[PDB]
Amino acid sequence: QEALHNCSNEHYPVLLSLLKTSCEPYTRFIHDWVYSGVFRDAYGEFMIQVKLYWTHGYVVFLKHIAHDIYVCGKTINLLKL
Amino acid sequence: VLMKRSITAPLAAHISLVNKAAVDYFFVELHLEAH
Amino acid sequence: MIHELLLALSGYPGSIFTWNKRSGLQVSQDFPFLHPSETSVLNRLCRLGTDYIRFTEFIEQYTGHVQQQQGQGGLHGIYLRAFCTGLDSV
Amino acid sequence: LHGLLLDQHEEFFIKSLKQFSLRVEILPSYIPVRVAEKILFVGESVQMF
Repeated sequence: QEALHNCSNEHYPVLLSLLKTSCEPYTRFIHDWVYSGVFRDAYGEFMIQVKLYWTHGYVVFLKHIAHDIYVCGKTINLLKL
Repeated sequence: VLMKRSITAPLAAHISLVNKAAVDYFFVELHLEAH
Repeated sequence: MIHELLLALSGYPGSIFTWNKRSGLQVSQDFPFLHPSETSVLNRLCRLGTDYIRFTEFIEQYTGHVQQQQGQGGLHGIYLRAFCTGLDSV
Repeated sequence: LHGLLLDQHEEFFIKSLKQFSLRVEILPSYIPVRVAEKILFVGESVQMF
């Protein structure tokens, strides 16, 4: 929210250069579950975890892509079989 | 301004492809529509 | 008086320029060797350093001191911040 | 161009065709009303589609 609230000052390239690499591991984590379906977590920054299918839990970026990620992981976890 | 217009575009275009290919694998091989 | 004038005009009040908020910068002007001639030129010079202090204090006070903690547009907001950014370069 | 606004607790002489409006006091005197109408229409149209 420091990115959206001010973008018209000398701090904007500096804080953008901070956030741009501060979101690199989160995107690296997401690039596994969408392109191989492998889920990685040791930190608890996800609510997702790995009945007849229901052990997938839901107990950051905008919510407009998050639910699409949530279904595109389970699709590959079916395609693993 | 910060928004995704160069990052989410090769991902949201990929989600639809995964969904469509998985549905296609169901239809022509397991024949759910015959049941 | 020579290096001291620069020390005062830079925005750091000296030991001869008694800092006040009702007279600004002002010389003591009670030395036992005072010349009448030096008085007027010093009284003219003090005002610009007094103004420079308030300008720098204003710009520091209202630009770059918050991380988005109602709000006012003549104490905060982006237009006042743009005013201060132009002010320091002038 | 989009319809986004990033000013919090400030205004930009513009406050769907609702929650955004032109008012005479916030507009500069050397920016007339005729240009502000076109800016308002363009923003509302791009926001709508």
